[PDB]
Amino acid sequence: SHMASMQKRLQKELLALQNDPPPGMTLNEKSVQNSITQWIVDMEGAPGTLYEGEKFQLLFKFSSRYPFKSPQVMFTGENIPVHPHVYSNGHIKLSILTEDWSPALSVQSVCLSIISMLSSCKEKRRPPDNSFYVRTCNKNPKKTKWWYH
Amino acid sequence: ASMQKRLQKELLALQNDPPPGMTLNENSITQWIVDMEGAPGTLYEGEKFQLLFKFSSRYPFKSPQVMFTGENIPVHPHVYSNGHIKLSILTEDWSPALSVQSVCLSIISMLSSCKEKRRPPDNSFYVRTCNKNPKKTKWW
Amino acid sequence: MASAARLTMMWEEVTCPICLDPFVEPVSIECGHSFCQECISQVGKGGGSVCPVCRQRFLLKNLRPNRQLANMVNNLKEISQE
Amino acid sequence: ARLTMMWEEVTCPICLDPFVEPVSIECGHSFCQECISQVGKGGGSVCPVCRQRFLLKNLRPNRQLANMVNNLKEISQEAR
Ligand SMILES: [Zn+2]
Ligand SMILES: [Zn+2]
Ligand SMILES: [Zn+2]
Ligand SMILES: [Zn+2]
Repeated sequence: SHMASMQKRLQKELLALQNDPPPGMTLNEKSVQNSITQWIVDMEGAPGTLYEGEKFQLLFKFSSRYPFKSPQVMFTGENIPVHPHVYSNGHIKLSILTEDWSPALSVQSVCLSIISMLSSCKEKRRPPDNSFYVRTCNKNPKKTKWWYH
Repeated sequence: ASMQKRLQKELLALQNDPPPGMTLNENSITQWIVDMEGAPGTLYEGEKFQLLFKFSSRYPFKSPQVMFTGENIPVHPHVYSNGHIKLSILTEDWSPALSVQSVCLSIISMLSSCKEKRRPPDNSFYVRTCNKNPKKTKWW
Repeated sequence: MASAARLTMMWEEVTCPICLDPFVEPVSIECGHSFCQECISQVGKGGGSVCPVCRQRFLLKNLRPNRQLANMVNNLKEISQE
Repeated sequence: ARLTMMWEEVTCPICLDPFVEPVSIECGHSFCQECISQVGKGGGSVCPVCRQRFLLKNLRPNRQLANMVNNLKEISQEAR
């Protein structure tokens, strides 16, 4: 039941992204695991910004309590933007993914915020804690996550 | 204005979509008359009656005065000789959320209520009560 | 017509029962029925009274704005200026 | 022509489906009873849209919204 209603919502959100994607974003459909828990969004940097011409990929991971808990969202692939709120390994520092999260937010709204964050940025710099944070992230054994619950 | 705005919306509703068995005759938005014909399956089929609606300045927060008029008055346990209608919705079950349309429907519901076409137990008494009164002459 | 009538269905559903106009500043009382702020307080002379629709007792201090209803009436005002 | 903007504004922002048993909270924002009670576990939390605080002690049914959603389901009931 929880997951039936969660699947219903997620299905409607995926239809909206395929039929009216935010500017510069596309969902990657060669990743078809019946789109019930993780999908990949191709995103291109915007003209006139520090990321003009760059092609990025966003990973969305939905837990069993979505939308009351926020999805996990990161950059992946091998082109990861250089940005003060994005780590080298692609993790993103954005509290709407944390304590400004509300269930009334959507994938669409998170996508717009990531886009707004890229083109708002005036300094192509990495986060000050980056080398620490990524060294600690390479020592944790989360390899097989059952993680959906 | 809000009251006249309401009354004109209600008046158009009556002229363009009257309740079943109803039609209105003779443009004076303080007082209007609705013709009513008896329905199939009730004891008043085929008879032609007329309803008078009187609206005061506090409408719709106070109830309109509603009565049967003409020389054809139905015989009904909740309807008097003089055309007065014994329906609590016209009195203290009145709410502004009630409408002319809803009052018309309640009367139709009442014509089809009764199993015996009878006069009210208070009928000769009650209309003798009202025949002495100073009357609402010019201003009220 | 092409469910142009469904347009009018939604108009009547956003009609205030007292003024019979689209809700203006719609508020809810305790029973959860909704009215124009100014119609329901025309009713409730004195601080409180009884719901026009269901007769539940209400107090004007317990008014609550119907943000969803206010939000939808203007989306329909926007749509019909075609 | 016709438009389905109609349906968007009778959609609960949590489940993204038409409101079922809609209730209002203190701020006056409306949600499905089941969705906002999921949000307000323990007797309270903050509004998903406005973040004003609320308690489910003061849930109030949105009767206008309940009646409208139901009526629109009827108009939209279609043979397949
Ligand atoms: Zn009103
Ligand atoms: Zn009520
Ligand atoms: Zn819901
Ligand atoms: Zn709110």
